[PDB]
Amino acid sequence: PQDLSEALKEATKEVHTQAENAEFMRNFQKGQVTRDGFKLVMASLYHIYVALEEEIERNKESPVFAPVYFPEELHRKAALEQDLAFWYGPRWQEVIPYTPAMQRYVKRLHEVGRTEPELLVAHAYTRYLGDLSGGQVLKKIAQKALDLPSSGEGLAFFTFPNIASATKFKQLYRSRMNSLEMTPAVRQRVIEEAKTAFLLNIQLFEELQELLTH
Amino acid sequence: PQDLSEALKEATKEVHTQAENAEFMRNFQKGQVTRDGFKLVMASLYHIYVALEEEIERNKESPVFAPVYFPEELHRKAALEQDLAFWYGPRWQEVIPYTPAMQRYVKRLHEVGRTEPELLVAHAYTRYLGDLSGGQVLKKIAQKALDLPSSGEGLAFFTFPNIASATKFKQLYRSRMNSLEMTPAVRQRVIEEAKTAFLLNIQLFEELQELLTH
Repeated sequence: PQDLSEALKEATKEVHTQAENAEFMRNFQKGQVTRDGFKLVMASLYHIYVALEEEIERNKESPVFAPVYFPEELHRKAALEQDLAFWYGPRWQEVIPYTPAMQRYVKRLHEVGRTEPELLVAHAYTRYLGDLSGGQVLKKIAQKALDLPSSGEGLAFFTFPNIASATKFKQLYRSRMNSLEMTPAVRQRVIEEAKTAFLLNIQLFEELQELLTH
Repeated sequence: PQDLSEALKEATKEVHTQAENAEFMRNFQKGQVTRDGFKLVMASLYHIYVALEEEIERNKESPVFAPVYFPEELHRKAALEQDLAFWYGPRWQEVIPYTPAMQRYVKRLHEVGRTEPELLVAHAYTRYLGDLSGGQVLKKIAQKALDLPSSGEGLAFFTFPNIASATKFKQLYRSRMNSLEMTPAVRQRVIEEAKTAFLLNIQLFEELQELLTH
């Protein structure tokens, strides 16, 4: 594939299925998800998005990332803050877990953002477009499996308010990715970094599943 | 009193009382409010907070507002975009109402922000401490009256996730308010703007009631 976006999709097809096959995620897909498991997933997201959005802000002007910079349409940090206040209560910042698997993911994000900005696009792609695509499917499953009350909160993360059409924004982002100018070498390190992104998610799923079976 | 915070709370005591008596807000207390009436309120808040917050960003560096600049703890724009996406849909931005009462409020905010930003503190105080202070009781009422689906969204506005204790934060804020430096003239106008702020709210409630009952 010549386009970076098409190259990413095909290069990450295997790990994507692997992330899909992970037990925690399999259980999820099969509506097998508990409150404790969901809390852990949300806590993970908060830490990952804080780190990712912190690095995007650091590189938003760089020509290696600027093209795919969409802060208003994609930022998730605030949505997660709102959500964790529901799941863990008002003192959530004090009690939310921060596991080694979460830290490994966060650590890589800062490294890329601070020493290999050119690769940041790989993580923003994996996270944003992934959470965007399978957003609804996972939300519907969760709300019907978590039997939530009606307090009007806890799932803001699954709704991107500043995006009218997912499909159409999905195409714009793909276009912007393809506009990125880079050496075939960098173009290859980015593809690699995308696979590393899934691997970091896969090991997170493995860890959370382990923490929940005691 | 000698303290700005004590002056504002005492100077706006009557306009506050009248604000709690405006028919619309009055019925909201009796747990009486429809989805349409609530949607109008949320729409109004989105507009007011967009204006207030963009003006707060303009003058955040100035000595007239910096002391009370608490972006993470208080921003509401994002929480309202999330809720409006739920109440109005993906195209909420293209269809929420923008009425005369909403506009007069927005107008004054930009006016103060552009010509007398030394008064913004009066608007930040009125809105933030006011919404934070009542946010919890209004939320339980909203829940009881609106019968929301169990989809975890639509009331994010009523929760300030980055504030563990409303009590402890209000203390620091009042403290930051009293550290504010200003001439007697300016201090008098700030006290006045706080009243103006309340009336802009009263004016909005009366307008909203007239749209719901004709």
